[PDB]
Amino acid sequence: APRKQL
Amino acid sequence: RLLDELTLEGVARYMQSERCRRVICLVGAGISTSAGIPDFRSPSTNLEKYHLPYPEAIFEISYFKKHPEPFFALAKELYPGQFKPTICHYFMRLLKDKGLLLRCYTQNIDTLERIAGLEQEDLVEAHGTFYTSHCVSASCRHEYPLSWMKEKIFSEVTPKCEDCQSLVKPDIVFFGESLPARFFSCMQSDFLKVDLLLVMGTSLQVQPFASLISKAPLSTPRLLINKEKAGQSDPFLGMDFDSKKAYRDVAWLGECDQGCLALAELLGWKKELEDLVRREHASIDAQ
Ligand SMILES: *C(=O)CCCCCCCCCCCCC
Ligand SMILES: [Zn+2]
Repeated sequence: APRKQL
Repeated sequence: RLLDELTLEGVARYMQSERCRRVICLVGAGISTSAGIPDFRSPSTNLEKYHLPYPEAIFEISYFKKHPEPFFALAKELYPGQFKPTICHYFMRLLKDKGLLLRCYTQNIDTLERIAGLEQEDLVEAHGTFYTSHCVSASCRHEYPLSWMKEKIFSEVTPKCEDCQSLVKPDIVFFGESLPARFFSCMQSDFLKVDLLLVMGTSLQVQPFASLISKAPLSTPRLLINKEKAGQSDPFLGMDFDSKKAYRDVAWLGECDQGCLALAELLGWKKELEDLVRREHASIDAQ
């Protein structure tokens, strides 16, 4: 999915 | 408007009306800083001793996949001396007991929601958890409890699977990993059903978690309890607290525990919350 990012 | 005034007093009156049945809580690091758990995502929260290309790599999947040892040595450094959930965690247990909690979506990996009495069904651990760990071999995936994982982190022994001798990884979501399917499946269902969004201890700077506030129905009130205002539209690139068009968003600025105390007091729950916290804190102190 829309990946974990700040 | 569902809120009669854009204040905590307005939110408490809404919570005790027939219109408010289902509460979603969205929580971040700000709820665990009074338990002594650091905000892992904050640059302002001891790494040169590793051969990292950039400080941020210690929490990236791409780096962890190459060299896991830095992560585990750091885990030993940061491992809490005690796991004591905060007033804000026990407030969420109260919501559950009062039949108001639809779901708690957490950005935290520290297990404090589970210690405070929230069940797996009540939780979406958006960034996973240290509660369990798994062997990384696709064919094995042996599960290990945190007591097992804590023992390996302290030993300074890279944790290995007893069945297949592959690495065992805490069930956290590293930066650059897909969130659990459960995050997306729960979001689709829960935001059809929500009457109130309580946003506690998060500056809403991590995607895609921060996108959850845009999934609330247009009518649903949103209360932020946080040290700083967050979640407003970015005038460069939302919550509307302060404009003449504001109709449902409320900011209570302060420590999460003090806001949850203030809300509990309006609700007539202060003594129940005080009694719950003192009992659980005494239990944990006496372990
Ligand atoms: C995405 O935000 C996940 C970030 C996880 C980083 C965790 C850092 C290591 C934790 C140390 C000990 C805490 C475990 C109880
Ligand atoms: Zn294994």
